[PDB]
Amino acid sequence: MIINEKYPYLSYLLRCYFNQDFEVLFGNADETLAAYKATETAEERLQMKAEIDYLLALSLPDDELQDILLNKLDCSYYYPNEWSSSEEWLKHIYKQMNH
Amino acid sequence: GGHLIDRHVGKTEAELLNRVSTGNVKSASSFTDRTTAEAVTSKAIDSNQAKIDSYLSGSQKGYLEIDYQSNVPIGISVSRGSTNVSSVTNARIIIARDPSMPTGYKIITGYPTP
Ligand code: NA
Repeated sequence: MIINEKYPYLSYLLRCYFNQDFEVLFGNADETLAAYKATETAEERLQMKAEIDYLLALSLPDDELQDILLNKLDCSYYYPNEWSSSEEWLKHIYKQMNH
Repeated sequence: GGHLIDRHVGKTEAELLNRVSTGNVKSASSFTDRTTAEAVTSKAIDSNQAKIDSYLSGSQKGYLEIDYQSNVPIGISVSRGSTNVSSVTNARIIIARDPSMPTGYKIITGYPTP
């Protein structure tokens, strides 16, 4: 298998929205999250949130979770410059989805 | 606006390295030249035409990722924390549904991927 076969919802956020041009297309990381929320269906974001939960529940060592987000799922946004850990950034994405 | 793929054609090492230090991306990449960017874009669309066709007819997604794999360098990449320039053989194109275009989509951006 390949990781995006089993994590397609997070792969979609991290590759299509957090592409290398996210600052020009959408703006800052939270404006990017807002564009995703506005554009995509409720079903899409609930399935993305479910994938976040599959990751968070494992309590991985931060270096492993960071390799997953940055290298395997291939996020272009270097969130560690704003966030102390990969867990904290994922919890932030999750919360940004709410009302 | 502009065509964002052009942010990833023929860029200098200096330009890419600036994006990964002062900028906020983990890595930055660029196709070698326009002929290469065009060739890769066309091959990626043609090899994913089934996926594009399903996307246009059945999907409410805002965008679609289409990937290109090869064993021949099509550009360069740099990563945060290092000045090493890597040659890269794969690529990613992002399209969006756009009924006004003849194909039904527009190319949002694209670039090499390690
Ligand atoms: Na390759």
